[PDB]
Amino acid sequence: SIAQARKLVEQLKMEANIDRIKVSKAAADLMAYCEAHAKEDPLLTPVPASENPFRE
Amino acid sequence: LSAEDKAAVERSKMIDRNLREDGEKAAREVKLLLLGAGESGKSTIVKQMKITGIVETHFTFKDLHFKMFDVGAQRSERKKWIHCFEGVTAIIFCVALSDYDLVNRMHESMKLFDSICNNKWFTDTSIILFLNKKDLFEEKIKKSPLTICYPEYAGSNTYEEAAAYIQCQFEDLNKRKDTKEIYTHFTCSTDTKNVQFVFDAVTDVIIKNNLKDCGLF
Amino acid sequence: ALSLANVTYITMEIFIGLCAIVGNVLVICVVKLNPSLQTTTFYFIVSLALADIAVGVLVMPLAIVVSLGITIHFYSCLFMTCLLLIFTHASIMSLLAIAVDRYLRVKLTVRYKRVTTHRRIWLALGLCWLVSFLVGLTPMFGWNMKLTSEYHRNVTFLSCQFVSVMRMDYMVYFSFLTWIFIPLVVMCAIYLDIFYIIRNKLSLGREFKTAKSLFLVLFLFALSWLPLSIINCIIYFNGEVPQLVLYMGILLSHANSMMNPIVYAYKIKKFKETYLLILKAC
Amino acid sequence: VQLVESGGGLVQPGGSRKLSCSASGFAFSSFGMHWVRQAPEKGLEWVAYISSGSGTIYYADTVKGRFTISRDDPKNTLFLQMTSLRSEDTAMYYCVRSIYYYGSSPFDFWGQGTTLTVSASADIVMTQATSSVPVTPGESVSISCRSSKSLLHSNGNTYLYWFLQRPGQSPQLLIYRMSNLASGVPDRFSGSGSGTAFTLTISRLEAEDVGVYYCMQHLEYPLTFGAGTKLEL
Amino acid sequence: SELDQLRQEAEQLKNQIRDARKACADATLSQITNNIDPVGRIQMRTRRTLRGHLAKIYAMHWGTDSRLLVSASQDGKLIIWDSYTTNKVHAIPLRSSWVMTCAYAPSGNYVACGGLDNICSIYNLKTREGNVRVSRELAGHTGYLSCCRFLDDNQIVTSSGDTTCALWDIETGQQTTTFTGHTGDVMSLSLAPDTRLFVSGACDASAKLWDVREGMCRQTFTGHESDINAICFFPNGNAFATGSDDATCRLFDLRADQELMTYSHDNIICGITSVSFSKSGRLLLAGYDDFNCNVWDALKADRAGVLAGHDNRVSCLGVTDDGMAVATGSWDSFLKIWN
Ligand SMILES: CNC(=O)[C@H]1O[C@@H](n2cnc3c(NCc4cccc(I)c4)nc(Cl)nc32)[C@H](O)[C@@H]1O
Repeated sequence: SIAQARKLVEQLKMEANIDRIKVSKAAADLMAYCEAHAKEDPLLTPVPASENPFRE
Repeated sequence: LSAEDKAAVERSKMIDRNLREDGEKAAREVKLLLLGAGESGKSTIVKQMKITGIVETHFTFKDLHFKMFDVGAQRSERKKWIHCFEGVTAIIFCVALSDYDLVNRMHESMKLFDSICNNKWFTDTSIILFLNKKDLFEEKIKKSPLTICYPEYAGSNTYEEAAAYIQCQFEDLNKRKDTKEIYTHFTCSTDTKNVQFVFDAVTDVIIKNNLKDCGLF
Repeated sequence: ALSLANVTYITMEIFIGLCAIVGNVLVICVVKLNPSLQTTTFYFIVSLALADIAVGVLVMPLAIVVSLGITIHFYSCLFMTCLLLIFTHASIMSLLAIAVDRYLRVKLTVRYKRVTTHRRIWLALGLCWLVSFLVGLTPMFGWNMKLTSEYHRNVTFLSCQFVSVMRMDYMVYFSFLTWIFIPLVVMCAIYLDIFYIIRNKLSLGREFKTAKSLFLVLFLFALSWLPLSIINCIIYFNGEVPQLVLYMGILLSHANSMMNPIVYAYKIKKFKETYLLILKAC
Repeated sequence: VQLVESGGGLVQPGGSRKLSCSASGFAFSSFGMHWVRQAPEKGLEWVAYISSGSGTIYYADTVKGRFTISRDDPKNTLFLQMTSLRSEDTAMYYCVRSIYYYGSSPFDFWGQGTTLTVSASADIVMTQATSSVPVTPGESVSISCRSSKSLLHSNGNTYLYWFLQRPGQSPQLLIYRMSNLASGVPDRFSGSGSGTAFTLTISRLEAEDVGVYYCMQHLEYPLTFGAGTKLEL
Repeated sequence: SELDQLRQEAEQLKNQIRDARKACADATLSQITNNIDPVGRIQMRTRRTLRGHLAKIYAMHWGTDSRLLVSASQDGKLIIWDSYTTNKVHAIPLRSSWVMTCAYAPSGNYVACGGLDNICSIYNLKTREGNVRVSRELAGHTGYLSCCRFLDDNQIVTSSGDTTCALWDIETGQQTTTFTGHTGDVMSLSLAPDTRLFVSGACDASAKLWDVREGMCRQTFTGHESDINAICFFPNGNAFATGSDDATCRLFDLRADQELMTYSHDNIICGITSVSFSKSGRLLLAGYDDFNCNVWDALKADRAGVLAGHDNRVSCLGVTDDGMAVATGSWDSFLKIWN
């Protein structure tokens, strides 16, 4: 009875009262992280053949 | 050039030779997938020939080493792991004929057979249909009509006729006739006849696979 | 009329050569770009494709030059004709290789994968190619026109004409009998035995399909070699053949290199699927 | 892991003898084996090496052709056949294992060795700056050595090795490639270098540090050990 | 009391959750990201190709050193590949060939593997004998193992075919914390960079955020429409992407608790087998059921590139910790490095 129903209501309640942040601030933080670490991504910015360890 | 990596090259070469040897050894053996509705029909077959989630069974017959895999203990969605057996030589589908009187199970067995034989992954792999419990089926025939689950059935209540009717109904589920072949066999507690039929089916499947690779079949 | 029949023969030669080149390049590219086609049978298919490539690349230009006529060293025209024979005999041996492989995979129910190892396949291919190079180079070491009479060994420069450098006695008695007819009869017996075994195995319809596939394979082989090999037999026994009839036989013999792909590789199901995929993509 | 050499004793000049060593406690077929001898007074010296697959057998210029190295993987035993050995070959022979892969620690285990006595250029020289240095407990000691050429390979790895032979025991690997310590060795040891000049520091020196510190380079197969740095307590 | 009250209670709770989500969602990610310069075309070439495996490669993982990687194939061999020299460091003969998941420890001392055999296997690499051997054999799961990741030398998480997840103590071989909130087969796991949180995707088209210490599910997502096959955390641990069989990829943020943007295309009709983020998080690489792997702009959701170098289904995808290169495995038994 409650082994699969009461637990579901309890989980929904716990997930309901969880604090939430505006999606705008989340996107802002995501883009800020993407921009700050731009040069730190050899897959995004071109890496020279000398630095590239997988070069010929 | 390198000083120490030159020995790592030899190590990698030895590892690659070992990998090739193991792959050749594995290719020498034949893989078989054990499926079917009900554990009794599969357990009897697993017992009639032999030297957790998944069980691997080995047995050698006439110089051929057979690898039979039982996946009945998974109890998980097949479409997420059925593709693992895309390369098996043949599929062993064990079904008991007596299911026609026990609670409807024949319909579930037919549904499973249709889902398996028409699966995209097993398009080329043949299936060996094991119709287990022929004696109990013969016994049940004289007691209750066969039309209990086959309303379209119309014939005499004899063992041979009902067996042939069930065999025809089962084989008709294949929608890839021009690609698949179903090896049907009736069996019970029996001598090596079962492993003999398995060997005969595997040999023909291997011959046909070689002919298809060569463009003949 | 003779000039027109000659230039038409040259045009048909170059056409068949370019067709064989395109076909075998397609075959080898499809076999290589897709590692799934690295099976034992595809090794024999690649050997046949390489033989056909060598044919279309060397025999056709060399044949055109030999038909033209040049006043070059006699031993140059026998080595050219020797290569002409080398490539055709190599193609024939590669076909016999596929035939014997088809026979083995039938007679050997399951031991084929075990006994047909990669090293063994490569050894068989090397032996076939070596025997082809040997039979083809036979005129080099004392089996050329020099044996006919005291006069021929006194002329170092003479026209280039197949009948002028090659011994018809050899060209028939050795080449045909030992490496076309004998391979042909053994291949026909092999295919008949394969058909009988298939009949005995499956009947436990498709009969027509198997007979049709194995028939075209054998039929096309005779169409290419039997006409020329009789032409060169009747010419040997004081016969007469028009210049178009002999050129027709040569063209039939050379068309084998361009007909082999569609006959052998295109009939393999996996090769067919990958070829369709490639030609639709490329 | 254990190596027990055998086949020692007295031998007449110009004779022959086959040194053997049984291996146990590890995958003998996976490890490469080296032979290192130590004269009664001289330092260590590389003799022969055989790969894990019995191939690429190399011998030093001083023993090339005279000695023979063979391994029997099915039997799990190593054999060193010496033919017409010279008087200068008198030395205690140590068996050493090696395994070569990214991050591996070759020369990590040395056998006990057996005493063998005969009855009466183009190699990287390891010029050791000192033969003996006095030390005391609690202080620090700096062992340095120089090589003929920069051991810094193109891949950035410095093929430098530092061994320590305690009095009455076989040498043990302390640091390999100048940047990694062997298993079971205290972390207080610190070895570094710039490719040509190397420095080995031992912080918090203990009584167990007394011994002879031998340096070795693995840039070229003709390995040549150093003179050895003997520390006094 | 009776089911009629519990069902309506759960329904009104879900309605309240949806209303709160809609009220907090003030704008879409597309309008705010429009001001970001697009990454443009990103061409990548196969620098290395590995051809040691002889069967379909199912799972692989990169080492912390960004040079070594473990590859799991159903041929029964775990191969440690030296990406720089392509040398095989170790070959581990598996007791069960039907494996579909493997993990490389952060320290490099151990490696895990599992699959249809519910019993896992922890292999110690740095053994004094030089031969790889099973250090621990976890056998508490009942369903096929689908994903596992190491939290430490003594802690490892593991998903299974059943609707449960577990955290195992390798020292004793016991489940420290068992998660059972999921309702479908958990196919993929992904540990957060902080090692505190990890998200799990299952066949129920939902994603649940579980804590490794607390064990209680914090947030639950249901934006997908089919089984979730792959999941990967954003490099900052604040968001994650989810790959599903319906060709849809949705990026979910922890703070927002809703899919910010969806990556999909008409021509792209097949599912997604693997997903991985770049070090900067701007590039979203996803391996599809077809023979191609596409690079998606994590913010603009545009096809920056396509790694169509394989001929079979791409099974695994993993970017190096340093972001220097990405390894893409395929069922054709080959493993290639791209950068
Ligand atoms: C097994 N390999 C072969 O059979 C190869 O032999 C070639 N071949 C055989 N016979 C001839 C021939 N007959 C002589 C002739 C008779 C009248 C007039 C002229 I001019 C020449 N003429 C030429 Cl141009 N080629 C021949 C042919 O290419 C084949 O590939």
